[PDB]
Order: sequence, then C-alpha cells, then structure tokens
Amino acid sequence: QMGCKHVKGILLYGPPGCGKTLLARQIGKMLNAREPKVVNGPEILNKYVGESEANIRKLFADAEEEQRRLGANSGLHIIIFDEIDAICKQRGSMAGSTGVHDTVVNQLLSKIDGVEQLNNILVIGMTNRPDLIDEALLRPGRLEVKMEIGLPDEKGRLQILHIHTA
Amino acid sequence: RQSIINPDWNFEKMGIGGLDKEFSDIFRRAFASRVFPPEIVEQMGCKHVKGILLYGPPGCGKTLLARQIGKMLNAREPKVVNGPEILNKYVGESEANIRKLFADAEEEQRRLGANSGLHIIIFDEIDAICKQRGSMAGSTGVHDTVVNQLLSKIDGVEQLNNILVIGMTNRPDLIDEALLRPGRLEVKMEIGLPDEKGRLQILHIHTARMRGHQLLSADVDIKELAVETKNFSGAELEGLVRAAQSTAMNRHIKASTKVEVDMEKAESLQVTRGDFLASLENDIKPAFGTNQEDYASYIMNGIIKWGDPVTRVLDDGELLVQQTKNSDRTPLVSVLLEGPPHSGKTALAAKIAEESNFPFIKICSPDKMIGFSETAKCQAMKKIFDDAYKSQLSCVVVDDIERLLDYVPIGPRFSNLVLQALLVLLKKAPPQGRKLLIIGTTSRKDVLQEMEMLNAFSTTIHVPNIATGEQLLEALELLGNFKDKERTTIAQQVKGKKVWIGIKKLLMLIEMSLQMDPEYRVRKFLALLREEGASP
Amino acid sequence: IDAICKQRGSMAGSTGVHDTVVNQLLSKIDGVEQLNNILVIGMTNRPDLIDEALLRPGRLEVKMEIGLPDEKGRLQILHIHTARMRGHQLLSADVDIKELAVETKNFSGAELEGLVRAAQSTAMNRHIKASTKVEVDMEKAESLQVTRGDFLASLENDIKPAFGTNQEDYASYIMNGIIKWGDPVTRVLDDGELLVQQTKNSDRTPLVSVLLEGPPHSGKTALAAKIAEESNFPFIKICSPDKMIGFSETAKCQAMKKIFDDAYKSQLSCVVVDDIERLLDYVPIGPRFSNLVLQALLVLLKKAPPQGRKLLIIGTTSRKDVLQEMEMLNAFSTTIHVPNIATGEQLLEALELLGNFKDKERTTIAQQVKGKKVWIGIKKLLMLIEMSLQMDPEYRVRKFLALLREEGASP
Ligand SMILES: Nc1ncnc2c1ncn2[C@@H]1O[C@H](COP(=O)(O)OP(=O)(O)OP(=O)(O)O)[C@@H](O)[C@H]1O
Ligand SMILES: Nc1ncnc2c1ncn2[C@@H]1O[C@H](COP(=O)(O)OP(=O)(O)OP(=O)(O)O)[C@@H](O)[C@H]1O
Ligand SMILES: Nc1ncnc2c1ncn2[C@@H]1O[C@H](COP(=O)(O)OP(=O)(O)OP(=O)(O)O)[C@@H](O)[C@H]1O
Ligand SMILES: Nc1ncnc2c1ncn2[C@@H]1O[C@H](COP(=O)(O)OP(=O)(O)OP(=O)(O)O)[C@@H](O)[C@H]1O
Repeated sequence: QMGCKHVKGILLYGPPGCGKTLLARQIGKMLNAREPKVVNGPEILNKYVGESEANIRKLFADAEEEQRRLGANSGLHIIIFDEIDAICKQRGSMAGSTGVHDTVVNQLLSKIDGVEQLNNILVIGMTNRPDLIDEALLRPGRLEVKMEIGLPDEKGRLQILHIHTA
Repeated sequence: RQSIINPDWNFEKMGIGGLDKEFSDIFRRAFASRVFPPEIVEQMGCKHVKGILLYGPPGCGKTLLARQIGKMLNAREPKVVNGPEILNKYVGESEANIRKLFADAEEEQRRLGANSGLHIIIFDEIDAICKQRGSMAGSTGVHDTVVNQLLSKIDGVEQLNNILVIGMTNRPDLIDEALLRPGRLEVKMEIGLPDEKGRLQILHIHTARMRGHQLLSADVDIKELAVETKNFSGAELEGLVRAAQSTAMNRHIKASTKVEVDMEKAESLQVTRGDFLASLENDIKPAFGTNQEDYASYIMNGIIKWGDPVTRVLDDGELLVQQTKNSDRTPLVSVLLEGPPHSGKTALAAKIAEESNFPFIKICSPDKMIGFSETAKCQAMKKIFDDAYKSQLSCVVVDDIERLLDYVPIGPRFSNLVLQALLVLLKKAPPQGRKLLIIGTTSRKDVLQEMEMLNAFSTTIHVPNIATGEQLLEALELLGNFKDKERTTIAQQVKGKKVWIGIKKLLMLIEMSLQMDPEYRVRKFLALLREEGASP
Repeated sequence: IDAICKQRGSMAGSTGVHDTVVNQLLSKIDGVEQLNNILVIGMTNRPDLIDEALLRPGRLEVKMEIGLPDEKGRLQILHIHTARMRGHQLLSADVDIKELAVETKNFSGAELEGLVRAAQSTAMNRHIKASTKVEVDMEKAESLQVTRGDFLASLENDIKPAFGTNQEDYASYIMNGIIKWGDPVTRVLDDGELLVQQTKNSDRTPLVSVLLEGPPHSGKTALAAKIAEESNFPFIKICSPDKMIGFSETAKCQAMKKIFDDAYKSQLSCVVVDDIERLLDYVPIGPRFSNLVLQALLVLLKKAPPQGRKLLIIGTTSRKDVLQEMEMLNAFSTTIHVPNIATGEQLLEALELLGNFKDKERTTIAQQVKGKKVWIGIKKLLMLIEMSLQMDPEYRVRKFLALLREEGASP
C-alpha cells in the first residue's frame, strides 16, 4: 500500500583488519535465502573478446528467471564483491585496460538497473580505496548505503576481548 | 486502419514529471506523421524519422522515458540490448548479432509493403559499441567492423520504413559523427536537472499512493519540501521518500534478540515531517546542490563584528550579488579580495557566498590537489567550471591564488599553464541566459599586478587588520576571555599605543597565553603582543 | 569497402583472415584469367586507408570525390524535394525558395531534406491536439498548408549544420551590437571594406594580412567579427584561445593547422586570429612564451594557397611592442588602430545612444565633464554604468562621477 522499492546495494570501506569481510559473511548467513555468490577479486577477466561480460551477465540469470516465474513471491538473491576497486573504476580516466574495463563497467551498470526491473537482489561491495570507484555506481537506485568501519574505542576493545576469550 | 497509439494511453498514467517540453518535442518530431491520415501523408511524399538520442547527467530519467515510450505504442515487444551484449570471440560472430536484429523488419517490409507495423529497438549505454572509427587501438579489429555493420544496416542501399531506434548515453562526445547525421539519428535531446515546478510534480507523483490510503500525516507540506530541496535529481527525491518511509516503519520493530514486530501499533502507521527532516540531515546528500559541511569547515570560529570594516566588506559583497542577479548587459562579474596575511579573508568570501542564496555554490581550493602536476590542476579547474555552466545562477570561489600558481620569491618560479588557463577562464561568458559570479582571494597584490592579472578582475576589496587599541579591546570583549579586573590592566597598557594584528593571530595568542598559571597570564599576553611587532 | 580492404601490414593481434581476403579480391578482379563483363562500385569515407595495390589502373580507375554543394546545387536540391507539395497545392505562396537557398549555408543534401521534413511536421502538428488523449481534427485537416513561419522556426530550433553555423559565434562575439559614438568607427569599417575588396578583386596578390591594434578594453574583437560578417565570403572562421583551455604546444599547433587546411579547401576565405598574446603564452616576468606556436604563425602568415584561390587574415592584439620585438610586425601587410574615447562630446553621445541618465542628470554630467579630458574604453563604460545603477536614485550620478574620477587617465 506504499508503492516503495527495496534498496539494492551496500558499500563498506575502511582501513585493513577492522571487520568488513566478517560483517558481510555474517549478514550472508543471517537470511533465510539460498547460498550467496562470491567473487574473489578480479576472477572474471578473460583473454578472449566478449568473455568478461558473459561472466558478469552469468551472475544474475537465476534472479531473472525466478522474477519472471514467480513475481512478488520470489526469494532473495545475494552477490558479494570482494575488492571491488579492482574492476569498477572511473570511466574514461585509465587506459581502459585496452577497452576491457569500460565494457565491464557498462555491463554491470546495465544489469543492476535497466529497462527490465528486478526486485529480489542484494549486492554487497567492500574496498580499501573508496575514491577510485565510478560515480554512477554510487547513486540512489544503486549501491547507495555507504558505511565506514574504523578503529574502535575502549568499549569496543572491551567487547572484542570479551568475544575472543569466552 | 488500426491506430498506432494504444486505445487507453493517457499522459498522466505514464508517471513522468518535469519533462513536458521534451516529450512534446519528441512526440511532434517522431509520431506526428504516423497519426495523420495516410492519404495526405502519401501526397506529401515524406519519409519517417528513425532515431532518437538521449543524453545528460546520471539519474535524471532517461531509461524511464524509453520504457514508457516502448509501452505507449501498439506494436511488437521491443528488443533490448544491455551494453556490450553482442560481442563474441569467434571471427565474424559479433556482426551476425547486429544483422539478426533487423531480420523481422526486413521480412515484414518485403511482405506487406507499406501496411506493416512498427518495430522498436533500444540500445542501452550505446557508447560501448559505437565509439569513433580509428581510435582505441584494440588490436583485434572488432571495434570498427561492428560500427561499419551498424551504419550499413540502419541506412543502406535497401530502404526500410518500419523501424525506430532509441539510444541513451552519458558521454555524447564519443559517438561516431556519421551516426548522428539527419538520416540516422536525427532527434537529440538533453535531460537535465529540474526546477521547483518540476520537483513539486515529482514529489506529488511519488506521494500520491501514500496519500490515497491516509498513510501520510496532516503536518507535511509538499511545497516547503520542494522549496527546500534545491538541485535535486529525480532519483534523489525518490530516495528521500524511501528513507522517510523506512524511518517510519522501523519504529514498530524491536530487534535485540529476535526480529519481533509490534503488530498492534502497526495499525496506526503514519509518516511525519520529522522523518523527512532526519532524512535530509543524515541520508541523502546531493551532487549539484550545496552542503553545510563546506561552510562549517571554512568558517570555523564564526564571524564577530569588531569594527566597521567588516560591515563595509559585507555590504559591497551584497551589492555585487545583486548586480549579478538583476542585469543583462553584463552576465559575468568578478571581484578580488586582498589584504595582509592572517587578516581573515577566506571566511568573509565564504560568508558572502553563503548569503548569496544561489542554487549552485562551489569552492575551488588547493587543499585537494597535493602532489598534482599542472595538467591535473587545469583539468580539475576546468571540470569545476564546466559543472557551473549547467545552472541558471552560479557562484565560484577561488581561494589562495598564489598557492594555485606554485609561486616562490626565489628565481622567481611559478606555473605558466595554470596562469594562462585562469586568465582565459575569467572572460569566458556562460551560455546565453545564465549568470556567474567569481570571488578570488589573495595576499600578494603586487605579484598579481606584475603578472598583468588585475585587468581580468572587475573590482578589488580590502580586508584590513586591527589598527587601534579600542578595536582590540572590543574584540577581546566579544570573544570573552579576560575579565574586567584583567581588562583594565590590558587597557592601561594598550590604550596609549597603536597595534597591528590579525584576528587569526589574536586567537592563537590568546590560547597560548591561557596555558600559564592563573596569576601569570596577563604578563605573558602583553609580552607576546609586544614581541609580535607592528611594522605597518 | 574499407571494412574488409586495408593495408596488409595492419592489426598484429590477427588470425590471418584480413590479408587472405585482400589477396583473393586482388587475384579475382585482375588475375591470369581475364573477364570483360564486370563492373565494381565502391563507397568509402576514409579513402587513405585503402590498399594501394587495389587502386592501380585496371582495377579501380575512376576515383570521384563528392563534396558539399554550392548555392546553385542547394537551389536544385530544394526544388527537387518540394515538387510533390507544389503539385498538390500544399505549399503556401509566400515561401521563397531563393531566400532559403541563400540562408542555408554549409548545408548538405541530408540536412536540407531534414529541414523540409521538420517544416512539414511543424505544420501537421497544429491539427493533432492531444494532452491526455490522441485525437486528430479531420475538419481543418483538408486545409493543411506549410507557411514561411514554419520554415523559419524549424531553421532556428531544430536543424543545425555540421560545418559550423557562426550564428551563436556572432551572438557571443558581438554581444551589445555596434554604436557609432564617433568618427573612428566609420574609418575602421571603411579600411576593412577596402581590404576585403582588394582581396576579392586582385589576382597578383592572393594573400593579404592586417593587424588590429589598440589599448585594452577598446573593442577590437567585435570590429574584426563585424568586418568578417560583412565580408560575405563563402567560408569564415574564428581561431580563439578560449576553445583550447589546457592544451599543450602540439595540440594548439594541430588545431591551427587543421583550421588553415580547411580554409585552403574553399575558393576565397577569411580567417580571424584574436588575442595573439594569449595564443602564445606570454608573461612579462621572464619573459616566457611558446616558441613552437610563434614559428607556426610566422610560417603560416606567408604561405600562399593553391593557385586560383584567395585568403584574408585578420589578427587582433593589444601589445604592439611585444610583437615588434619578436619581429612578427613585419609579417603583416598593414595595421589599423582602434582608439579609446578622448573627449567629453563622444562620451555624451555614447550615453545618448545607450539610453541612460536622461534629462537633468545628463545636464549635470555634461556640466561636470566638459572642463576636462577623458580616457575610457567602450567596454568598461558599460561596466561602470551597471555598477552605478545599483545605488539609490539619489546617489547614482555621484557614484558614476566618483568611479569616472577614480578611473584616471594616461594617454
Ligand atoms: N569488530 C570485530 N569484532 C571481532 N573480531 C573482529 C572484528 N573486526 C575484525 N575482527 C577479527 O579480524 C579478523 C579478520 O578481519 P576481517 O577479515 O574481517 O577484516 P578486513 O577489513 O576484511 O581486512 P582486509 O582489509 O585486509 O580485507 C576476523 O576474523 C576477526 O577475528
Ligand atoms: N522525471 C522523473 N519523474 C519521476 N521519477 C523520475 C524522474 N526521473 C527519474 N525518476 C526516478 O528515477 C529512477 C531512476 O532513474 P533512471 O533510471 O530513469 O535514470 P537514468 O537517467 O537512466 O540514469 P543513468 O544515468 O544511471 O542511466 C526512476 O525509476 C524514477 O523513480
Ligand atoms: N570578524 C571575523 N572576520 C573574519 N574571520 C573571523 C572573524 N571572527 C573570527 N574569525 C575567524 O578568524 C579566522 C580567519 O582565518 P582565515 O583562514 O579565514 O584567514 P586567512 O587570512 O585566509 O589566512 P591565511 O592568510 O593564513 O591564508 C577563522 O577561523 C574565522 O572563523
Ligand atoms: N562602437 C563599438 N565598437 C566595438 N564594440 C562595441 C561598440 N559599442 C558597443 N560595443 C560592445 O563592446 C564590447 C567590446 O568588447 P570586446 O570584447 O570586443 O573588447 P576587447 O578589446 O577584445 O577587450 P579585451 O581587451 O578584454 O580583450 C562588445 O560587447 C561590443 O558589442
């Protein structure tokens, strides 16, 4: 009765060792949905023409099929991008990785939000260099919830020490 | 005989606001000849348009328009191409993909002739497969063959009259120049930020359903929200509404052990104006608007009136703002604020810009260009100035010019490229109908005069130091640190002398003096003040 | 034809398919076996890239270049693309085709056809009235007629040439028009007319140059633009420093070379080079500048176009002595001086033609100025007037006079 869509992405950034991968792992296994998909850094690149984009497109197929078949009764699908700064970077700045990186960025942008509408996905990204990411991927309707994980204070250190000596 | 438009199509049903003129132009130029009676159009002996291009900044509603156009026509199911979806690794397999899209249109044209329907094709992110021919030395050779095939298929020896192509891009300057001629993609449109009368429409469109079911409180006024949200794109208004709804819905869910919904209270769910205010404070931050963070960072300790000169500077600033906003014989005006070091001339420029009340305000500072070469500095300046030509009223502040040119008295040495760019950028007028104000600050007027740079600026304003004992006493009183017993002792010594000190240094002197013992502070303050010297 | 046929030394990330195709075409067109009943037609946009072995006589002999038409060709195309309308009495009688042919300069056939199509659509759209439901009238639909206003509106809004328009350029270079505040303006325009005539008529000196010099804020760019506009040549272009922000030496040289190469293609052309001291980066300290651009200018100022073609060049600057020290003042044929305002009568006439400080205020100003000499440029006078107008009605003449005094003088 409100006509509102669901948020479609999260981004986490901060210095090393402060608990970004742990939080994503724990969120992945808190939900009733099926197993999540994990991309371990730049593991989609391929030497042949038009193969990286196919690897990108292959991540969303199940979501599209379930959305078409069921509609508003579908489940939830999760994708996790680890070290996302190694793939998505500002378009038209670098040498384009020989025209490869621009195509990958365009494909990802087209798949996340395009003419065909999805409502059953959640994308999580984690990075150490937040300033190198494309500006068109961090807008509302896309990865729009940005969070910073920093050093803890005395209470946080006490909580961690209680956690690790139980 | 069947009408091309759907029987039940209605403009208000599309759900688009703030783009009335764009849709009117598109409809007139694309669909005017497909609705007129066939015999007269045949007598005119004219052909149909077969192309549309949409460009603009992100989030302003390009894909939405294409989708609504696709669903407005009683035709087939439009084909959709998502980015570089056609490439293939086998030789000659990425061109068959291009050829395959027109195979139905060609067949129907051959069979039914002039009584065929309409076939739509949508290219999303077209600049991924249609860059100029020759650039981008991909050594595969698959990036020119595709462009040639597309060009030869859109308009070639064999003629088609039952197609329509829609393209959408963010970088219109990279498309091939042969694809945009009046025979291939004739209609070109720019989708930009809306104004108040468009923001109101967007907010109404996105709040109609909530209003229908009495889920919106009675103390929320849409007009005030439209006035308050300046230079917001279409996406950000929807994001704001979403954040407000989430804040409203989160009050009935307690989650310390196991997600548990109140359920009872959920009956009386209402969205209040406090949620909207909280969402504007924390969640949504625009890109072409103004942010309180910059003003808070550049005016740290506020502005105190320790004398008359402050008021003079502010009044002159106001006069220049008014001239910029209400004149057509001079669309571009610039001023230079100058004075001795530590006199506080950055905060004053920031205050003037803040009080101007223009929609777009930006500050170009060297704090964000550490280690840059002069080429990168020119690129950053050019980008900041280009972003300001897409607004009806703009203000730009250039801070610490001598740090921008990399100046050092020895030699002397500086950067010529940045100087020339800045000299050429102070006289380029904006597109007709737009206004721009520039405020530059510096502390070395003689150097700028020697560089023939005072002919570019229109006027100069002077920011002075504290020059009398009464002014120093008034500043101390307004700051409120030394009490009457100590203020009398200070006045005994300073009243019979002239002083020469800046506010930014007076604050430092006061905090240095405040660290000694309670009965030793006045002596140290006087010693520091005397040692500072005057040397006017 | 350039998609498949290209030089054999090419893409090295190749599987060997783009060379065997060229060899098979060469061997099939003209090989050991002989044919006498074939004809091959090829179309291309990049003739240079094609293989040289395919262009020798006996394989591809007749090479033809299709270019932009002239006024007569434009008239022919406009007549071809309106015959059907004219035959059925669908075209109004106030439409003058010759005026269109004159106005549409640098257009090609496709752009002219698009102009006609847009004009037709603007007329068809006056009957289709639909804000919430499509519905054609069909009552007035039998009285459809395309008028002159439709053509004018479509020319202003929709269709734009791809070879430069100069409408917006002339809009932005001459922003406040030209006002005859004195005698010097007429002299400058007369000298420009004489130079244009000499370029047009004389055949023994195909190349002519001139330099417009004067103190800053005198209005030297507007006068040059006006002279170029009144020249009425087929080709006119302005080379400005404000379209090369951030460029290096090589990029600037390339841009000027491209502009001059385009100029050499036509039959008689005019070119404007404004702000020479900003084109080559001059700064008094040092001094510093770019030698590459200076050498390019000195070389291009004396190069004659191919026989039977004529070129005029107009350069503007505000520092004559600097150009003299580089020995550039000797590369120009002659010079023209653009002076400032020097007398009270000229200032009063300028105020009269500008339309400000009417009646008694003018009398007060005249009383205060006539007993002195003045030294002010035209461009700064507008700034002073707009600055003075922001005061209250009782403090407008006083502020204007104070600013004028503070301006100073230095003949
Ligand atoms: N907030 C925390 N509470 C408890 N343990 C933590 C916390 N943050 C980090 N750790 C510990 O740190 C380990 C590794 O940290 P983690 O991999 O989450 O960091 P990271 O930010 O991904 O590091 P990197 O930037 O190198 O990828 C975890 O397995 C956990 O033991
Ligand atoms: N004029 C508008 N009226 C109503 N909603 C709008 C408008 N413009 C944008 N929106 C909202 O923005 C959402 C996303 O915008 P959209 O995808 O159309 O932008 P875009 O221009 O394609 O952006 P991108 O540059 O990323 O492609 C739409 O679903 C809609 O909710
Ligand atoms: N009346 C006032 N006018 C200006 N600044 C004031 C006033 N009252 C307090 N201040 C504070 O004084 C400080 C002035 O420092 P600011 O950086 O603006 O000076 P500056 O001359 O630009 O410095 P520098 O010459 O070292 O670059 C700021 O913290 C400002 O908030
Ligand atoms: N009689 C006139 N002659 C020339 N320009 C005039 C005249 N009357 C009004 N103008 C206007 O005055 C302006 C002249 O400024 P212009 O930019 O041509 O000067 P400039 O000498 O190039 O200045 P700068 O030294 O800054 O380069 C134009 O807007 C022009 O339309």
